[PDB]
Amino acid sequence: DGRTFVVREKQVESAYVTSFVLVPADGGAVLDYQPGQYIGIEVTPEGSDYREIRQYSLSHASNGREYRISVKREGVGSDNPGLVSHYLHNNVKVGDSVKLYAPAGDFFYVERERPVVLISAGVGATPMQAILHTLAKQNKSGVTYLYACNSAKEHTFAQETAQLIAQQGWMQQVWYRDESADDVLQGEMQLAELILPIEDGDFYLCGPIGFMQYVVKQLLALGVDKARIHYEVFGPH
Amino acid sequence: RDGRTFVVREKQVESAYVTSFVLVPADGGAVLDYQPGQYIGIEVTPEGSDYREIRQYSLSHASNGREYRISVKREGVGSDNPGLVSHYLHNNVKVGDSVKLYAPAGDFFYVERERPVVLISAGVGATPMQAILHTLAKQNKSGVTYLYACNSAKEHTFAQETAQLIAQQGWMQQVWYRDESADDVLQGEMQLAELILPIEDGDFYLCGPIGFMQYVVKQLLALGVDKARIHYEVFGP
Ligand SMILES: Cc1cc2nc3c(=O)[nH]c(=O)nc-3n(C[C@H](O)[C@H](O)[C@H](O)COP(=O)(O)OP(=O)(O)OC[C@H]3O[C@@H](n4cnc5c(N)ncnc54)[C@H](O)[C@@H]3O)c2cc1C
Ligand SMILES: Cc1cc2nc3c(=O)[nH]c(=O)nc-3n(C[C@H](O)[C@H](O)[C@H](O)COP(=O)(O)OP(=O)(O)OC[C@H]3O[C@@H](n4cnc5c(N)ncnc54)[C@H](O)[C@@H]3O)c2cc1C
Ligand SMILES: [Cl-]
Ligand SMILES: [Cl-]
Ligand SMILES: [Cl-]
Ligand SMILES: [Cl-]
Ligand SMILES: [Cl-]
Repeated sequence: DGRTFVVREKQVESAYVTSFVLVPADGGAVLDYQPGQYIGIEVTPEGSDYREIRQYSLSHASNGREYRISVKREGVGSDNPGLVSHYLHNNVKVGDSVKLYAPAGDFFYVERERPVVLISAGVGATPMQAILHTLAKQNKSGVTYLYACNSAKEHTFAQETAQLIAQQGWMQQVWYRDESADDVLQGEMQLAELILPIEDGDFYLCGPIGFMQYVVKQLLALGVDKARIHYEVFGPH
Repeated sequence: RDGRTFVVREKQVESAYVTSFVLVPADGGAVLDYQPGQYIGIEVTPEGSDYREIRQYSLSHASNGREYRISVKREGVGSDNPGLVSHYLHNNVKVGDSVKLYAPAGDFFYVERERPVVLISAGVGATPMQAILHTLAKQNKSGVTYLYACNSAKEHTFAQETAQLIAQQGWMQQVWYRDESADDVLQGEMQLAELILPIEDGDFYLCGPIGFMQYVVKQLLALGVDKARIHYEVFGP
């Protein structure tokens, strides 16, 4: 069964986000993909009669050996705690297996030899992470990384991203909505007071719709043509 | 005073409530040696930011002079008083973040006596036992039995890592789940009477909450184990 993958690592990325490194158990194989794309993960949650399938963006660069995805605990401390995300967080240990369906998706980086801007918030960072590592392996110049999250504790991939930015000589800017920090802006992401490649860059977007629709209308306005704005949605939320 | 600044290199989920932290000195250079079974101290200042808090955490890997791993149970989940330091570490201390760490100490640790070795623990009691397993693996020790009790599959700390060691070293293990059955585990309380064990010659090392400790020590004595061959450390609650 080529779908059977085992969890080799389970890393906490932030307060609500945990990563899973997955490898074939039963003779499957790690297929190539473009950064931005997703795989389907199938598990059978506790109590539940049924198998359940959810999509998760690859969060690292394609290497043919292992996949990484990064899962937000959805609906935490709420009326309806997300079914698959909680099961993954609470029950799927290193050494446990899941069934996995091959990479696919309409959203992915395309090399156009132009500047690149990655913008995300919250768990929308996941496909941006795959793109960052890919660009890093390609020694792409002209990369800007713009990221928003509620606070330091929800700052997903903070260290990993910072090392990459410094190593490749890129630039980044982070906003914490709910508190202040050094080199961090406080509040919602504000894109007027900083240097962006508006005329020629490609702008890649991923986050809650509210966060995005805001910034999608914002770039249309700033002169960027819609053909240069690319975005992913984790469903209609 | 505080001891010394370390940085979280890795944050791995071990089970539903236990998360490991791999810590390296912010200095660089060697960290103090220790005996498997000993603990370090962690000190932080929780989001209720008045005072610092210090807690003992057991080393859960073999000593190697370069980094420390500890494994921390989220205490008091679902209670009126979720444990301050454990929740702070789980929720706020990310990879790349730093903590203050005190040097290894403690009177409970493995001593080579060329006897068969029994390791017995429950829940997070497994943490120092993990340092001991790794040390004995390194030393090619033969005649090791690992006995472990936890509530269920989702709380089965180090399940994969321990299975691998055992499969690599030719050792023996038995696992008990208090609240459910599973393939090749016993359901219920750890009962020793019917196990093949080196009662006359073995060293018995025990770690876990006091109630479990009292329960196991009474069984050991009734079976005929000399008190001088029972070594133990209590932490709970
Ligand atoms: C292309 C794609 C990529 C994705 N990538 C990622 C990723 O990288 N990381 C990641 O963590 N998640 C990602 N998701 C979201 C993921 O697929 C799941 O929908 C999510 O994990 C929730 O599933 P669940 O079973 O936990 O919650 P469910 O039990 O299915 O539903 C949770 C509850 O909240 C509402 N809800 C349902 N889905 C969502 C949602 N996605 N967001 C907010 N509220 C919701 C529902 O009405 C439901 O009542 C992606 C989704 C898509 C389509
Ligand atoms: C030698 C040794 C080794 C140890 N090794 C480990 C290890 O490897 N891993 C590990 O996870 N832990 C270990 N511990 C235990 C650990 O040091 C902590 O005691 C534990 O993490 C709890 O700390 P906390 O700050 O999270 O909880 P605390 O906040 O100290 O709470 C302690 C208990 O008191 C209750 N409580 C707190 N406040 C109140 C209040 N206002 N009213 C009523 N009740 C309250 C809490 O619910 C909790 O049950 C070890 C302890 C010792 C002595
Ligand atoms: Cl989010
Ligand atoms: Cl919110
Ligand atoms: Cl820090
Ligand atoms: Cl001695
Ligand atoms: Cl138990």
